[PDB]
Amino acid sequence: RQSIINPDWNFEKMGIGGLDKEFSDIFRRAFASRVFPPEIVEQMGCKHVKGILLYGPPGCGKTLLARQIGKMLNAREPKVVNGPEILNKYVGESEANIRKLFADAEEEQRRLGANSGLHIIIFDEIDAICKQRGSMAGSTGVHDTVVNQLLSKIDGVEQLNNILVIGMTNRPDLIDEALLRPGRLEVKMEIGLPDEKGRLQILHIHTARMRGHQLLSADVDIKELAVETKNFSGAELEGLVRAAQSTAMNRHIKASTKVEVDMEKAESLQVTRGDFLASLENDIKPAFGTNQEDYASYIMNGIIKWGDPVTRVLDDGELLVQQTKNSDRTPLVSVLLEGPPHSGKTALAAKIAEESNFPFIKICSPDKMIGFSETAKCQAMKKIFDDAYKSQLSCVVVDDIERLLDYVPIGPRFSNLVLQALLVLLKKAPPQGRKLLIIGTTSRKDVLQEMEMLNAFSTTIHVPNIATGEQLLEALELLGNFKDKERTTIAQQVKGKKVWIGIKKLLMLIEMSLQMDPEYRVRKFLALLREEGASP
Amino acid sequence: DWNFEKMGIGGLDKEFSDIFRRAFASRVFPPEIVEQMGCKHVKGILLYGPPGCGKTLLARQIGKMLNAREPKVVNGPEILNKYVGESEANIRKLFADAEEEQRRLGANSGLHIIIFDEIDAICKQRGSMAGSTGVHDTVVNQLLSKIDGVEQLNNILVIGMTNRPDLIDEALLRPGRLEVKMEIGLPDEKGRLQILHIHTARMRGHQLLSADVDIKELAVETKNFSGAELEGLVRAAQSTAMNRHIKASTKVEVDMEKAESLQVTRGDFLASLENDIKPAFGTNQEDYASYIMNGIIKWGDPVTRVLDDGELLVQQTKNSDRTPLVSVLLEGPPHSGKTALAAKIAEESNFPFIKICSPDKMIGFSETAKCQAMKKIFDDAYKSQLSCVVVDDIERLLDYVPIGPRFSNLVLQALLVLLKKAPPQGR
Ligand SMILES: Nc1ncnc2c1ncn2[C@@H]1O[C@H](COP(=O)(O)OP(=O)(O)OP(=O)(O)O)[C@@H](O)[C@H]1O
Ligand SMILES: Nc1ncnc2c1ncn2[C@@H]1O[C@H](COP(=O)(O)OP(=O)(O)OP(=O)(O)O)[C@@H](O)[C@H]1O
Ligand SMILES: Nc1ncnc2c1ncn2[C@@H]1O[C@H](COP(=O)(O)OP(=O)(O)O)[C@@H](O)[C@H]1O
Ligand SMILES: Nc1ncnc2c1ncn2[C@@H]1O[C@H](COP(=O)(O)OP(=O)(O)O)[C@@H](O)[C@H]1O
Repeated sequence: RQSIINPDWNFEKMGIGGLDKEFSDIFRRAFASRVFPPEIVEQMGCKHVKGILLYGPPGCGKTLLARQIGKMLNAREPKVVNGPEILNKYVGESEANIRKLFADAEEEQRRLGANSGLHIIIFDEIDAICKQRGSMAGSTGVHDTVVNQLLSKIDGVEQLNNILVIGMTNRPDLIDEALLRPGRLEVKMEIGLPDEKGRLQILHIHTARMRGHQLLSADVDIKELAVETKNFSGAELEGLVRAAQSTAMNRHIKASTKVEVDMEKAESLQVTRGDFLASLENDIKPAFGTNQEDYASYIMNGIIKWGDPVTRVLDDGELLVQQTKNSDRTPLVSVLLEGPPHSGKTALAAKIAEESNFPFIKICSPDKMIGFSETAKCQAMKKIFDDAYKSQLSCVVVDDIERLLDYVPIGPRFSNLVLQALLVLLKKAPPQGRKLLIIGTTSRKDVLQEMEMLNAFSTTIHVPNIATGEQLLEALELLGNFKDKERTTIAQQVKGKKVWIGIKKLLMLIEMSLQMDPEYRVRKFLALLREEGASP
Repeated sequence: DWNFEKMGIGGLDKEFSDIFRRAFASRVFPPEIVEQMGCKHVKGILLYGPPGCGKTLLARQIGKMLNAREPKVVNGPEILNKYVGESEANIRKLFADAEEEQRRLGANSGLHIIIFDEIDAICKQRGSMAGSTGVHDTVVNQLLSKIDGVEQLNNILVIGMTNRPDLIDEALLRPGRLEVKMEIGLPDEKGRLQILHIHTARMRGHQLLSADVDIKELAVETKNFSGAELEGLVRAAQSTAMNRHIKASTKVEVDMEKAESLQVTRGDFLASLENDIKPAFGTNQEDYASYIMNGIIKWGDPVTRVLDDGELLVQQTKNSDRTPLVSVLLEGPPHSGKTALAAKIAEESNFPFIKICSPDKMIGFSETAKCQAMKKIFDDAYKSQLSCVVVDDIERLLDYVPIGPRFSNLVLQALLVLLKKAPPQGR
């Protein structure tokens, strides 16, 4: 008759946010049978469920759940096994340990029967103990014995209906098949990364005890914090809050002359939104996706509009991203950029990518696998593409294809594994209701034409060079160098002919020119420009 | 009674300030504001950086600074046994006292410290290393569960140190377990002055040092010189000086008469610099002697032109932004002298760090070895404000016997991608 739930409980009291569906689901397939009047359940001819598995990315609050589910229940305090703590040197004692503590339920069932209080067991990181049978061909084989002991103990000739087991892990692909099946560990559950609304919920939950004592300036607002915080885990948000508190407090302390803390400014303690922002940009750094630093490294000297082609390219990219965002017949898209060397394809790609405002971005550049072998490169590609599938919309910019695969003209000689890997990957649609964009760059179109790759890409874009005196003058004006008189003579000796050069080249030459004396700089520069004389 | 000058670690002010701010702040501010707050205290610190910056000294002194029980030390993989289920027992024994103190007092417990020298030795990425016995993965799991398990702790602080900050498993470096991670790098001129001041304090106290020696010259003349190496130098020169007085070849003898007055002069320091100490991230005079054999003679105009062009490029790299990387190629017919000249240019660039990579020290190697050596040299070069690296006879480094032709591609790819890699922003 006694209720299995504590008379005083609340879903807001436990303090978990953003996992409402998950909490609702388990209860539905778990506690639904233990609260209803027993009579129908006895007429029901049913056995309560035994076993639940929680698997997902690290530090995602997986454990918090176990703690507050143990606390919620109106039953005995559960038993916990902090990983592989049930190993003994003597022969036959691991099995005795694992069998012990599994028999209080047996005793109470054989005593009362059908009226015993629920028992609860916890097996943190089950993966240490339970592993593939026939694997781990090391010595003493104790693990293969213990797994069989467990299997039998939880389900066998003997029946038990008052025990609930819970296990958390980080590698759900290593557990024994049998264990994870009906009757044994059942209703497999997966904890995923949060959305922005979940981030807001977590931030509000963690920022409730400070607003309740007039400790926070009205300047700070949470919507921004939820916006900038991208690819963040609850632990990361808590750490950010802690760092903000620490830096705010530090202002009142004095060091290098022993420890001093004023008790006057103390009473006027306040935290600043700007302080939060500074801490966010300085110390905390997520480990899932890309960060502003990557873009700041790729697009070094920014972007300048020396002509209409750049605007045209940007417009085309905007149209592509909009289509992929809103289109539904075509869950996949791909665009190939082309241009002669030293045109700046990398920077334009990076910029269009950044402008998408997508959740999951990533940049796979050749200079992150120096000296590797073909297999390592393939596995890296596999992992990078694998991560994207677990989101809703994303864009990956593969750069320098003609390097990922090597096309030394001699021969020719080009690895073959990488090529096929890519040619396949670029036609594998993701799981249902998800969207991806694959932006590639190159500098040798004809070779790609020969390799029958040019028909896999959906479309193409062309990036030209600077090929007009007016454009060169505009670029020089924008940069702000060799101006005034200098500019006066340069325009004099250039407009009466045509030019052909890439922006990078121009930058290095301008630099070199300035490094000479101020009595002959223009001469130097103009002289150099002639040396680089060519045309299509 | 503690002060920052007493410790004697000079030149790491910013790092110490940040560590104090991030790890000893909530324990100093009055516990009333902490009660009204929910600032759960941090429980992880990691240190990494090239050898010779004394990561250990830091730890030793910071441990001393505390006033709540001496620390517990683990020396490398000390906690290991052959009986099953024993290393984990040793691991668990570490936290018993803290657990008991927390249970008995709760919020009125003192601080417990744990130090893990060469953490990498035992802690490593899971799922990769061949744990034939399996102790490594088991220990990793045990630590991960104990540090942050269902039960919560608030009075422990772990400091780890390692020169290889990649083999550490990612699961341990999330904000929950280990938050503050710091790099310790080479020192600057001011740091060198600070260190030299410290190491040579008692000596000044007892008038054992001649005024003939100056400290500013010592600081300037020594560049990219690891601090430890500064201490080493001081000690070596001192030893030389004090030996001068002893006169004994076969039968040991001490000339007390000459020992009445003892002082150290510049000459000892100069000799020690020339002969005794040899920096690693510094520059060495041997290579220049081994490459420019018969010197340089001006037999015609072209040489001056070439030298002038070289220094122009040097200037550009030293005094420009927007172009942190510049590369120049020299070529000519064979047996012409297109090797030494590059070394002369490098010696004239006056950069703190210079290095020459040749096929001479790789003969008989295989491809992977050649790629690894190149990567290592450039990785080491990446750690300084300025640098100058020479590659001699790219041809042989790739192998190109004309028949076929026949050459290795892996090396070519490597060198190619390499030449277009930005230095760590700022150098
Ligand atoms: N409008 C612009 N478009 C492109 N790049 C620009 C522009 N304005 C300035 N830049 C600078 O020019 C350079 C663009 O070329 P980048 O350095 O990315 O090499 P790349 O030519 O793409 O490389 P690769 O040789 O691998 O093809 C970057 O420094 C970028 O900051
Ligand atoms: N003015 C000079 N220019 C060049 N070399 C000089 C000059 N004066 C003397 N030498 C000597 O000439 C030799 C240069 O030989 P070096 O190894 O450069 O020839 P190389 O054929 O370019 O080399 P490698 O076969 O490695 O390419 C050295 O002994 C150097 O000291
Ligand atoms: N929904 C959530 N509500 C509150 N805190 C959360 C939530 N999700 C994650 N966290 C934070 O994550 C941390 C718990 O991580 P945990 O799940 O124990 O890591 P692991 O799964 O590796 O054991 C806590 O500090 C907590 O503040
Ligand atoms: N800032 C410093 N000031 C003075 N001496 C220093 C400083 N940093 C390091 N040292 C010296 O360098 C050496 C470092 O030794 P150790 O700590 O064992 O090195 P590591 O931990 O890097 O192997 C010691 O002689 C130490 O006194």
